[PDB]
Amino acid sequence: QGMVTIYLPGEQQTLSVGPVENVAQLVTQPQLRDRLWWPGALLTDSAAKAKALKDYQHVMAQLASWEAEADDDVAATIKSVRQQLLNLNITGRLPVKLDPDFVRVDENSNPPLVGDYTLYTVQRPVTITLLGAVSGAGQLPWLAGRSVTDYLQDHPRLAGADKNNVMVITPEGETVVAPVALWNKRHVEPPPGSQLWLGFSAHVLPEKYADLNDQIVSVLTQRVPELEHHHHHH
Repeated sequence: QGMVTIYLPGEQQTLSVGPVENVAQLVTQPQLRDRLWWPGALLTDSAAKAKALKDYQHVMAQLASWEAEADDDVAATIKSVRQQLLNLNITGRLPVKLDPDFVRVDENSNPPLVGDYTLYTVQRPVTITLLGAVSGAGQLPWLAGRSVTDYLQDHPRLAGADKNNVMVITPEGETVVAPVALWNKRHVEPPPGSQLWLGFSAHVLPEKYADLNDQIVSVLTQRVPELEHHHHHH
């Protein structure tokens, strides 16, 4: 059965839960259920971390190789994206839905827990994170009612940016496509703590790096930006 080490927000105190048989049992434990901000909670284990690290290093290596081969304007955009991604702390993340209030359909929607796990937690943020081929990347104040296109009014796009869409990645790791052109306009308001990823245009991406947007998104769905708490590294 599963043993879970829980890091409370700030990562300076832990709780221990287990043995637990499955996710539903974990999130309903009396010391957790009504205490944690579940959407931002991040469950992981050694295997998920190892895979995420491999995937991340692959993304960074592709970005470097492409940078060397690209036009100079595109290369400068790639360099910026690379720098935004350089200091991710890779934890991996299991794709389980933690919220106690979710309606679970199908037996497999309550995953068994076997072995050791780590649960990282955060409080609901008051910012969102903007990343990618966009100027002024970083944390932005979250504002009630503001759409993705509203946020982008103050963030010019960089050479080689996707002209059509932003990816919204919620704190749970779910992704929503957010149109940002006139022709495909669709109003989308990202919730507190989301990441907004603006990727590379299909036109600029060479075929050998075709999967690169999806690979980056997959990296981002496995991280919770606030966790980056570190003292002696960036």
